[PDB]
Amino acid sequence: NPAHVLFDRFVQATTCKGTLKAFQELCDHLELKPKDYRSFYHKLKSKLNYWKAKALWAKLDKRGSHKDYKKGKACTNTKCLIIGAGPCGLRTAIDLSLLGAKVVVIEKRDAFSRNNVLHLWPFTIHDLRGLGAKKFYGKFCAGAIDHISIRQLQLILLKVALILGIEIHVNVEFQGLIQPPEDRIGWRALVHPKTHPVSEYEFEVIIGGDGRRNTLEGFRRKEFRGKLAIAITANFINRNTTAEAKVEEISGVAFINQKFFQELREATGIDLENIVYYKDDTHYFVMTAKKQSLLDKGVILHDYADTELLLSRENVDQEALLSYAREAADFSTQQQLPSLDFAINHYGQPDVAMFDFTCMYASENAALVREQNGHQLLVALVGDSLLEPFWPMGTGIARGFLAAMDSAWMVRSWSLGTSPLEVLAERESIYRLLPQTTPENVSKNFSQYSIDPVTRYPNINVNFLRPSQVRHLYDTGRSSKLLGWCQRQTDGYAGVNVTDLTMSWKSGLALCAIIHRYRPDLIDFDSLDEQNVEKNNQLAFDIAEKELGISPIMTGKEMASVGEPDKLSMVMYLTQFYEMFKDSL
Ligand SMILES: Cc1cc2nc3c(=O)[nH]c(=O)nc-3n(C[C@H](O)[C@H](O)[C@H](O)COP(=O)(O)OP(=O)(O)OC[C@H]3O[C@@H](n4cnc5c(N)ncnc54)[C@H](O)[C@@H]3O)c2cc1C
Repeated sequence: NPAHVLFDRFVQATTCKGTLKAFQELCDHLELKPKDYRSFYHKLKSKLNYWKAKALWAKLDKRGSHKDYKKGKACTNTKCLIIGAGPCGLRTAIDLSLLGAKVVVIEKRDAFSRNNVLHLWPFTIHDLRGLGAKKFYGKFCAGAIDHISIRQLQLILLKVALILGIEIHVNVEFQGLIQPPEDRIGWRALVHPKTHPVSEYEFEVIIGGDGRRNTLEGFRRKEFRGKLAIAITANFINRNTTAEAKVEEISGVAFINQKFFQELREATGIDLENIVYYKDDTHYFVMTAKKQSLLDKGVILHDYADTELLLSRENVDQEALLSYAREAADFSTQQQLPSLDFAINHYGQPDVAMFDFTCMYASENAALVREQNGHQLLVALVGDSLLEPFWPMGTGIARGFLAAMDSAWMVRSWSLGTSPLEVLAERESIYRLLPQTTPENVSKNFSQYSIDPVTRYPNINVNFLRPSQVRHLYDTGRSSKLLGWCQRQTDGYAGVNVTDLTMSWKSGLALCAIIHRYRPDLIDFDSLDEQNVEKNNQLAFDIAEKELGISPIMTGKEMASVGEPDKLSMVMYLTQFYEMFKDSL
């Protein structure tokens, strides 16, 4: 069965682009429209009768049947935008999908490239298994493995997300919010490129899952400055031989082995406070190295006053850095690994990297609400943008996923009509615990974990803060859409300037430009003479009729002499181009 082959190719895809393409090919073959999100998942599992697929349906159905989701109707009418397809953005997206919301994720990259390896708490392993992780990554947490690379976690969550009808757009950089206009269009996003279909999306919830670079306004950062702290990560090719399998992991609770560090410093000049080894798709090491040792070995060329000069690509000898990392890895595993060949990163270089942990950040607040021109927008942070992890402690995914579930619960309460201040008060009451969570003070009964915070935080007081304590987090300060669409799509075209839906169309160049924007094979826009008003109009009209099936409302000569085109007719005509092409860039 060809649909089975397409499903297999989707499941087995090894890149973000390859996953998106296999999924689109599966949907086309099955004649399914993911953008009709309220029915997509049910139609897909009805149409695809494949034993492999049915195994996955049972897991997702079981997850979605929890009473917290209200059978998928708690958020049926809520539109959410997620910034970032990292693990925490995608995990949030997935729970928002199970509540019935429409969800769109925009991601500025188009590849999952990070090889570094993430520690997983037991509850997260159980969460991921329950989402079908093993059907996308057969080796997932095999035996006593409790880690996974960043990019493999991204691939699993991407696949789950696509199955549920979540929309994922790569090569889209979020730049800002666009307030609603006056007098009905809601909140929108400024994205690059602004011609992207997602510029049409109006949403009531936006989630910042874009790590440190996140620049949603209204989230003041708390700074935690400590002693100079430098971490080095490294990945080596893992050929899964028997020699390689025998080498024992180094857990990262193991450093509390200080004699080893003294021996290592005296034998090699490498002075570490901690080193971690995970045996995963790569042999992954992370270590924290003292500044003086890195100068002594030539990794850092000059000792600058403070760090961002100290750790600049100009002040760091890459070959010495590679040597230092390999040497530390080899000694820490006692030269039992046959070979230490660097895996190759995004840029085609050996995969070593250095990071500054001297200052870490966390948002004062997880959420806020914006209201303008009658439209309310729930804004919240999740993941590294909310609370930065110190990798050796293994809290990144655990607290990202707690906050993902907390955010889902917040959006559930929003959609059910809870007043904004009570939504915020509850969210902030939950958020106050996040930097105290450990595998032992968080709930133990994984089989009953749900987005309901009571299932995850024993004895939580969700009314710790009063609504009056979060007043400062509520901030009060012609199809116009069609017009805005034509403006963005025609921007940059010589001779065109769309300021209305009548006068700006008499020359014919604007519509020729709309056609060229989406079907450059049908028209040479550059060859056109702006003075040939009748010829250019009629060319646009004929192409649209013959190639696009849009019936003309007038002739070129009628347009060339009209004075002002009827606007009801202009709008009926232009809207057909809008509907044909708006989702289609
Ligand atoms: C280079 C690097 C190495 C790391 N190494 C380790 C490690 O060894 N061990 C460890 O435990 N943790 C490590 N981490 C942290 C770990 O990746 C995160 O804790 C984890 O992935 C969860 O973070 P997140 O999903 O919130 O954000 P991230 O994983 O940072 O994902 C953010 C996503 O948002 C996208 N994005 C950013 N800005 C925009 C925008 N304007 N528009 C659209 N998309 C945008 C980014 O491309 C990215 O895909 C590393 C992080 C980085 C950046």
